[PDB]
Amino acid sequence: DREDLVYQAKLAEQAERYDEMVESMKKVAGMDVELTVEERNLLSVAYKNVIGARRASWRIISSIEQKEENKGGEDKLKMIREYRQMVETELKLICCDILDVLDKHLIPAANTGESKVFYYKMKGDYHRYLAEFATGNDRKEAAENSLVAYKAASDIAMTELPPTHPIRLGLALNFSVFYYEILNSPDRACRLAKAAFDDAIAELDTLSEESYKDSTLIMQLLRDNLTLWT
Amino acid sequence: DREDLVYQAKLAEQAERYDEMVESMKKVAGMDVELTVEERNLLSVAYKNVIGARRASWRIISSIEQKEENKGGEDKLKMIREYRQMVETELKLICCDILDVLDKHLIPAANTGESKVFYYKMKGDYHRYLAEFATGNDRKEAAENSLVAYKAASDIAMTELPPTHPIRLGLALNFSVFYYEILNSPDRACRLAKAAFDDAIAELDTLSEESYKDSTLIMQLLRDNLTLWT
Amino acid sequence: RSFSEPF
Amino acid sequence: RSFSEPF
Repeated sequence: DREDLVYQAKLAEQAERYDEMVESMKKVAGMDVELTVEERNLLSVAYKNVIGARRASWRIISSIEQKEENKGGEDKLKMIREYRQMVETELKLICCDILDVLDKHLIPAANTGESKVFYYKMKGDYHRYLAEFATGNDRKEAAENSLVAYKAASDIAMTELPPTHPIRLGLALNFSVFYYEILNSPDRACRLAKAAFDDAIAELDTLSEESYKDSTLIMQLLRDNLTLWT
Repeated sequence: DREDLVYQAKLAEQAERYDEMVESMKKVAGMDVELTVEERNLLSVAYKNVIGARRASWRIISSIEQKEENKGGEDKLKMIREYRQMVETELKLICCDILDVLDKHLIPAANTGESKVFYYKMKGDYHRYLAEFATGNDRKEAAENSLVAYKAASDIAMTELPPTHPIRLGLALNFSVFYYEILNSPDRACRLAKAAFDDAIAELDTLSEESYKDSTLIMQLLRDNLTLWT
Repeated sequence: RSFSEPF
Repeated sequence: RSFSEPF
């Protein structure tokens, strides 16, 4: 059954039917056992494709909305805003879905440093995606929940993973984006990203055969952000 | 309302939410009036994206199925075939949906040579997509219905459109694919494609300012097929 | 694998 | 527009 679900998740991924990949991997998560690296990754890809489709839609519609505000077409504005809201409803439902799977199933069953950091960082990512479109109280609560999860992931990562580890780097990259895009803090975003990058450069001997390409790519992204932000 | 629906179809197209683009354009079609060129095109893009997603999934899953047949993994075969069937169900429902819109709404209200050819060719395309995965009786019935519609479109196109017209060329290209891929007739596919291409070359003075890039692209495809097929 | 009308 | 971890 667990192997069958993995197989079905992999078929859905090949067919680019990410909804189905999510349903298959959600059933694996629901077994209340430690996921393998492969399963963790399948689950995370599934949801990142599902949410990423709506985030890309959201950003297109919001830009359209911004163009129309500049020309004051209010009939158009009406429909664009109603359409945005609908996509926001979907983003909320999807984030709420994985955040429940994380809280119910994933985080309670996680018993390795690596998996705990991966799931807390995921929790940080999904609150952060809530925060991207949230205003008012919702934005504050999403930002606080994201911050808490990313600090929790950081606490474990600092003690349990080498600074070159791809999940630790991935956490640094996304938490720096969080400080930049949600907390509006370019200075803290830059420090976190720069620290993560310097700490890995200091310990390049910790680079693993399994993930040196993954580490190198994240370190290049940390650098691309720092470029973008300074 | 009709202008609003068009606008919503265009927002959905920008956001790449093709299901919604379909629902909006289906409501336009349901008004029982001649569609403009823009509306016809929006409707056809909407459904070609919706069906094209499942056709691309179908072809990936079928190739996976073919690999597995060559290695005889029967546990895997079970799941791949069940997954294919599900995608086939979706392809059937989607084709049936537009074929009903064509029969109920589009074709009865169509009163220009161009729109009649466009909708009959569309009917030919959607039966043909049914035929791609059909076996047995279903394949024969889809092939016959496709043939009838493409002959009907051809009859109107031969009398009403110049040989360079993009819908007439588009019809020739797809009907030639039909002869090739469904009727297994490379000789008839080649004749139809070659005839269409020669007739347009003979009358290049009929090329329209509005669609000479569209005609040129189709003529290049007619040539690319002839390359592929000889 | 034949080309049909694009969209 | 910042880059986050790819997938």
